[PDB]
Amino acid sequence: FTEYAGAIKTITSALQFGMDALERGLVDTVLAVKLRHAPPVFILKTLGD
Amino acid sequence: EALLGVYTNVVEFVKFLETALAAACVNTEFKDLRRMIDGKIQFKISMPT
Repeated sequence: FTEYAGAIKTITSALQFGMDALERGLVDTVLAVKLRHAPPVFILKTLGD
Repeated sequence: EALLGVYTNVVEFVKFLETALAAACVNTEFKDLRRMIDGKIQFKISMPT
């Protein structure tokens, strides 16, 4: 029983891993979308006037 | 003629729990440590991606 129930703790923690490494995928790609459309200050400041 | 003398006491010092150095260490009293051979701590660091 302690071999079974210690192997179901492996496969959940191998699969909590799978979802919670995909919530990092949101935060990566959303930040990488912002950096593709973020020109620097010195270019954009004089265009702001 | 019975002669008496003057003795000065040993100047005592603050014990270890009443010094502020024990904020840096965690104190346990292991009664029989001369029987111990080794002691270990085993970390298991899971890593997300």
